[PDB]
Amino acid sequence: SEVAHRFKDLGEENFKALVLIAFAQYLQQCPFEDHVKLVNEVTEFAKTCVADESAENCDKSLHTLFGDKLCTDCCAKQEPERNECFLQHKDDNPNLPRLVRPEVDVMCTAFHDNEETFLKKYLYEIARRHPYFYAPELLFFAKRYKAAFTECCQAADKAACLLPKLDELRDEGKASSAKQRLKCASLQKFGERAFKAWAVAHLSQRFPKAEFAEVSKLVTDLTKVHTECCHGDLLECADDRADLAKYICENQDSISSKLKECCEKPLLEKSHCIAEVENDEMPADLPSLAADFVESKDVCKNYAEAKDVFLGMFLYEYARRHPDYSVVLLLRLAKTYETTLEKCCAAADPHECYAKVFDEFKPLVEEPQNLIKQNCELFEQLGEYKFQNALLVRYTKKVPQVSTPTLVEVSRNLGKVGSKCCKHPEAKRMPCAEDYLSVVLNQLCVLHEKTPVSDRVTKCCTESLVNRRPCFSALEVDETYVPKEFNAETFTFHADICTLSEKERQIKKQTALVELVKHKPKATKEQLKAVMDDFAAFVEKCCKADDKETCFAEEGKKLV
Ligand SMILES: N[C@@H](Cc1cc(I)c(Oc2cc(I)c(O)c(I)c2)c(I)c1)C(=O)O
Ligand SMILES: N[C@@H](Cc1cc(I)c(Oc2cc(I)c(O)c(I)c2)c(I)c1)C(=O)O
Ligand SMILES: N[C@@H](Cc1cc(I)c(Oc2cc(I)c(O)c(I)c2)c(I)c1)C(=O)O
Ligand SMILES: N[C@@H](Cc1cc(I)c(Oc2cc(I)c(O)c(I)c2)c(I)c1)C(=O)O
Repeated sequence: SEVAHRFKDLGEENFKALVLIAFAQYLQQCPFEDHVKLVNEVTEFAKTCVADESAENCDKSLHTLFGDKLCTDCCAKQEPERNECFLQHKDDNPNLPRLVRPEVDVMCTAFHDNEETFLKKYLYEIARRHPYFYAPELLFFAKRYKAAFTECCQAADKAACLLPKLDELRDEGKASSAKQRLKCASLQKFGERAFKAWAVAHLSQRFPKAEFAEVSKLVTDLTKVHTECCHGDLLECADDRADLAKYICENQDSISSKLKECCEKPLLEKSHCIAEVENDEMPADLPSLAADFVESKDVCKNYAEAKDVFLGMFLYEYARRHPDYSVVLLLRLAKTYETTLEKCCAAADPHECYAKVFDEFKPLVEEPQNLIKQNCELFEQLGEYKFQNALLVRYTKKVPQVSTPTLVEVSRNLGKVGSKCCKHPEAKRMPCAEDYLSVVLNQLCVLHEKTPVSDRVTKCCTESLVNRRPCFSALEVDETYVPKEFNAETFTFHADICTLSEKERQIKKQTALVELVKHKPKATKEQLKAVMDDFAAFVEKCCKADDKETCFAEEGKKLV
């Protein structure tokens, strides 16, 4: 019995949580209460199978079981065409209501009145809004979330206790989700082989001391865990993750020095820890790379004889000695190495042909460096806000067809690269920046894929996972784009507009800025400022009240 197998390994609590998430991620619109039930029904059924492994229907597969329940066009199908359906219907941008937070005390009263339905609510909302969220990590969040309510709903200043914590959690959660989406997207759109090279590059950087054989073992298990969470097999994913978590800590020595701290803590805490671990120190006298990959005579022999291993070795070797290189950069290098061998080994004298292969990397290594240098200079200069506006303008000219909410969204996060990476030494900027940009550009890709409107986005997004950043960067202003006419509907007054926070204000102002650029593509940084200002002055004036609605309306109609 598979149900019981999992129930036994994860325990009832985690099992009930994981199953809830599984349902919330498959049916994002359904009411909270409805899901809960299904869980209860399913959780009980497992218990019986735990009792009688031979009980009725305990021989079923988790997908069949869960699917059937969910069905009480997708349902009218059968396994596995039926499950592929639910996956295929996950909405990365559901039309769900805003999930704002009530009044501190209002929540607490609920956190107390009924504590289990409270957390189930948490796991429920997050899961439905992020159908790809990493189940395990979400449990970790669930705890940290409950903690806050247990240490803040009982103290002097609570809204000054809780809130600050609730902030940091939504941010970490958003980063987590964005991170897992890249992983699922990597797998689904480019295959596991693409994901494996990627993970190989990442672990070789975090574990330079580790042996290639060890890193491979980790990547294989790691590939299995993510395929599962990405494909809905949450229960098995949580199970398999814990095994790996346990494995890593046991062989901790032959892997990384930084795992020591991680291993002492509880399951969830130590898994999150490993997931966040910093690069171990890099071994000293390491044999030059050229020796085995350029100078050797067996280069072509090994390529033919075992390309997959040989190339994996190349990635592993290069990555481990270059923590100063973004993983996508290394992947390009690996790709270049292969192309060069693909041609060279057919050539007359292979040794001469692939002899200067390191030469061809130089260009590929400098490109990311200069760019990172440039925007960090620009950042020290403009600051987060003014920086995002620079990007916002830049990217709206590249892909005008893309809707405003998304352009503002993506540009904002592209702007956070600066505050999140430039406060680092050269040696640690590229991996920070370029690998962070991969996450943000993937948000664009997945959000744009639900209703494509720009071939330029689609081409860059689908052509290669590794060239995305170069692809977007290289993009010139879309000239075929026809200016969006003026539509006052965008700025229709709304009471809330005058009583906005600094964050909310900037988003309105940035929305305005995109709408402006979309309307006058050929504007100047200067003439854009002018317009933004007059408008800013207008809104500020009209907010200084009297009859607000009239000023905005009266004076607005005048501007329009
Ligand atoms: N920028 C990437 C780099 C990165 C990728 C992987 I693959 C990885 O290995 C794990 C192991 C476990 I256990 C997890 O639960 C997770 I998530 C990732 C680690 I460490 C770092 C990221 O941080 O995603
Ligand atoms: N004033 C600078 C020009 C400059 C403007 C921007 I806006 C910028 O920021 C990005 C960030 C990303 I991410 C891209 O993909 C791209 I293209 C540009 C950078 I770096 C440089 C000079 O003259 O030196
Ligand atoms: N219709 C929206 C409300 C809304 C009104 C205005 I007027 C507006 O325009 C600006 C322009 C600048 I420049 C600012 O600094 C600010 I604040 C607002 C925007 I964007 C949105 C709703 O229904 O929610
Ligand atoms: N009189 C013109 C219409 C027009 C109205 C406005 I108000 C305006 O100014 C802004 C400012 C911001 I900020 C925006 O995001 C946008 I869109 C337009 C511009 I330029 C032109 C005609 O019909 O010929």
